[PDB]
Amino acid sequence: EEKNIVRVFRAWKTAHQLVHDRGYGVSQAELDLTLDQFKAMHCGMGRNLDRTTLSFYAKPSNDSNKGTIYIEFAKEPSVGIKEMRTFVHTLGDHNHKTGILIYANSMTPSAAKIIATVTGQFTIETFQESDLIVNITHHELVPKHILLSPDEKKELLDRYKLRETQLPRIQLADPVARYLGLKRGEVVKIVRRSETSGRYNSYRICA
Amino acid sequence: KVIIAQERSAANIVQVFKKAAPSPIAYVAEIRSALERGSRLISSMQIKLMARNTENSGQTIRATLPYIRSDIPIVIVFRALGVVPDRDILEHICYDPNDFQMLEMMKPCIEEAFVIQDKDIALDYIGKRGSTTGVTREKRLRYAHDILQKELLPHITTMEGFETRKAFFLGYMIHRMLLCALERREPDDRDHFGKKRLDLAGPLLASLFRMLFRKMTRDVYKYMQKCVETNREFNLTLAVKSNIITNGLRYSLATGNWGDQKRSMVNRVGVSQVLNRYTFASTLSHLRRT
Amino acid sequence: GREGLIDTAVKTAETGYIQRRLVKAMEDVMVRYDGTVRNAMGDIIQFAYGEDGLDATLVEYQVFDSLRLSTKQFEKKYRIDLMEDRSLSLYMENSIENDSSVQDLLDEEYTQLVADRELLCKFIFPKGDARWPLPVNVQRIIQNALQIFHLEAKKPTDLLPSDIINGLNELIAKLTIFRGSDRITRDVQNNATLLFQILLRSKFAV
Amino acid sequence: KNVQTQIEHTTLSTVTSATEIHYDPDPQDTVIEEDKDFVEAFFAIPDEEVEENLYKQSPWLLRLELDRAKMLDKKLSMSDVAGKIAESFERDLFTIWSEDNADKLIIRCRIIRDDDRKAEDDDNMIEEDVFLKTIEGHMLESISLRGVPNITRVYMMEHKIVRQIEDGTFERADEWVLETDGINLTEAMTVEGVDATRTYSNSFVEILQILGIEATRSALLKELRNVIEFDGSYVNYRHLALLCDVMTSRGHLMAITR
Amino acid sequence: SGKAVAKEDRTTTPYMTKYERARILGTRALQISMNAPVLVDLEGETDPLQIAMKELAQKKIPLLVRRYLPDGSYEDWSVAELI
Repeated sequence: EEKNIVRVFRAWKTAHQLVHDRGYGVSQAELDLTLDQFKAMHCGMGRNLDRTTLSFYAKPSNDSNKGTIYIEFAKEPSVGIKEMRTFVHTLGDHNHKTGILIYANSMTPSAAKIIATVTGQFTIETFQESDLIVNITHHELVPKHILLSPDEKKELLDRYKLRETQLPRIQLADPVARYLGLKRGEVVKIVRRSETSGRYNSYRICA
Repeated sequence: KVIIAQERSAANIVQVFKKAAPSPIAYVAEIRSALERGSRLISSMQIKLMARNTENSGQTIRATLPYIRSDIPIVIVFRALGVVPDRDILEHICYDPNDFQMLEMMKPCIEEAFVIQDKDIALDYIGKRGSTTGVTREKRLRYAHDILQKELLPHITTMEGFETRKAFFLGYMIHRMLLCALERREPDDRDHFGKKRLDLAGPLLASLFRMLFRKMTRDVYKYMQKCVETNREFNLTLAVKSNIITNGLRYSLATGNWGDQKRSMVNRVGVSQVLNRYTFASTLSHLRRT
Repeated sequence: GREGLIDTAVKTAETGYIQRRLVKAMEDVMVRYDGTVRNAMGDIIQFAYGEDGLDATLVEYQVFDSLRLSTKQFEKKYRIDLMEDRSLSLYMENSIENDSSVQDLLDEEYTQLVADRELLCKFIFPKGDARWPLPVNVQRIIQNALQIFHLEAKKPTDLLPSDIINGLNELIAKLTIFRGSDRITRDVQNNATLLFQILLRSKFAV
Repeated sequence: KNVQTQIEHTTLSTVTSATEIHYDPDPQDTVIEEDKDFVEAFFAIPDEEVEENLYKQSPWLLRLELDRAKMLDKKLSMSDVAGKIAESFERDLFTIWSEDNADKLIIRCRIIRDDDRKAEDDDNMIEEDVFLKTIEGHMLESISLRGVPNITRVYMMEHKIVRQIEDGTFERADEWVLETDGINLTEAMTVEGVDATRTYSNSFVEILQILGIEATRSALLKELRNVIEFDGSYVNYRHLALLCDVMTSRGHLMAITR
Repeated sequence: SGKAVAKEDRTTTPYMTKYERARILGTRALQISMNAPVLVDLEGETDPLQIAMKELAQKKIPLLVRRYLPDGSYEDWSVAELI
């Protein structure tokens, strides 16, 4: 019965896990949280009544580059201008590089454009629920991609004397793009569990 | 040259033949029968059923009635023969008891005739040949009657006072259909053969001859008009073109065409192959091809 | 009979249709002098020559002895020590040393550090299979080779454990296919032959 | 089997015979046609609200014969079957089932409203019906149970999977596996089994939308091997490799049509 | 847009390719076939190609190979250089 409650516990194996991966800092405590250890930190009347303040922040270790990300659920279904533009000031108050907002189900067009517009350098990404609540990263068929600093980016275009176009592209709408949060132009090195003979390295950009 | 058989349809079926499922329809009843009297054989039938769009409506059946024009629910045609009153119409299709299941499917069928509703309108909803004509009723009615005596199930009888005979067949046709959607039997098998017929050098040289004589009566008919005007005298072997079928068979049998060198372009390839006298054995196996 | 008699009438045409499809989309590709396969427009599709880097046509499926082996017997094939062992000295002939001073004792556990980082990975990459197609049949260059020179157990090795290990390191680093250095460009090469490599430390380990 | 029957369409597949429409005036009308009736009377006797803020309204009784042909193969009670209907139709319907002690296992579903506001866009005069048949379409198509919308019947076959041991050797862990019969996934790993790290499909279309793009390449390679290998077939990993990279080298799945 | 590459910092493979051998021998063939200055003691042949092959073996044949890179740059190799 209380199925829709337990079903979100997995949104923290799809979230705090979503970090490094990237490069931010999360506690190895928040990664080994069992079924009940989750209900522990969160005090809900029942039983049921959960919600509350589901959504925290985190810091990175890459020192510079800036800045920081903010994980924030809802938990209000269907969203939603009455929860979007109103939950950005918060994002501008503690100052963050960017953050996440999840939902279920569907999101209105209106509350999708009137945002990423004055955002400037920052960014709104991206996911939702009843979708990516299980880390696909952990899949026989999914090789681990790792990001490339802009310095390393210039490497390829020399060693292989190429153009930022002549490389293997990746659609934005790719759960692994969204996952690492690729923006149009960055370049991602992936180490394929190929044969091959060997451990062959492929590279890709965004589009 | 050796004429060679052919295997098209059969006629006079009595043939389920369904399909699916692009899909548009669902359950057909092709008939394409037609005299048969000694040449002619142009005409068809077919009737639909539909059973999609869970929103529209309740699985309703229709008809086509060549060669024009669209879809025409069934009750509309019974009401166009001599059986307008309900109940009696179902008697031709099913037989209670009954067995409402097979009948029920009628509900949606009848609803299509909830406006007929007698004999006037019936014949009315038939104005669509065509190439733009009519004006309007009276004329339309006349065309409807003509159709019922040549198009609507052209075999049986083409007389005048025989519309009560074609009233059951339709019931018989659609009797078959119901047996399949309800899943009471199985769609006839087009594999036959057992049901298809081989058109030897006979029925073949029929449809041609006819397709060359009807021009006779046309080429000469025009001559009379020119004679009666300015001319006259009467007639005589003055016309009757000699080179009409004499030359008009040479290059129609010689090649795979059926009316050359006229416009008749895509007219099914012969059927006319040269003999093939390599080995005696062969010669024979040729006079037996289709 | 008349079924496989029309099913043979198809493969006669269709088979041809599907053929042209591929061609009409792959003519584009070819291997550029850089050691990479690229599109008409230059858009690159592979960074090797086929991930391997080698010509399909010169290759022989081969076998990794060092894989489907019990750790218990693994040690009984490669590992060596002075712990109540020293059985090789019976072969060191002619010339033992004996044992000289350190160094040797140390080379022996360093070889296995890497022959061992290879036993664990794979697996961690390959399911369970062992037979895979590599370039240059090694299992054969050694026989025939024990035909050319022969010498049976009766003749012990005029070699030296400090040679066979140098032997490789000098002749794996001669197997280059991506040139050159050009630092970091030596990486694509170090592991564009990494598989072929674990063979040469498994059939030529001390 | 917990899972075998935990990821199937389900819906109204146990009824298939079926839906009957009986007109019953007073909220205490029946007949039959069998036995039942008694159960209905017992439900009314408990007058725990019969009257309710409304009263006696629902002259459109509809019955449902649940086949015990699918009641055994799929762990389903009768209070569940009709326990989730009113979780998508408010209170427009009132279900009354019986215990498993019955011989037909039937469940009613009435409709009450009036004096309701009524309306709007679209009048209804002659005669309380259509609006009904329409409702059925949704009822029979919704939808309780671990029914992964779209996922039809499933199967289970022993797949000789090879594993490793702490020893060194490898072993053939003959584990069971389910063989889907159509889309889709996504809501398919959300299951308790399941297994997310290893679930697979035959529609690359989808694998690109729900895994990686790199993932989907491996999918091709695998799905082409399975086309030309069984049996005894000229395989080269190289050329297979190349076809794949060409397909998934520009993002989207570039097809190779004539 | 060429660029030319340093005869000192050459990248490509020191060995002569399956295809090149085939093109060189093809090229000198035509040359000699066209009465040309043959660069090795004539063994006593007749075949403008079987002769060119006598040359190749002794790496005493002119012609060089410009290997265009994707960049647009190139490299020049001498038959005596190659392998």
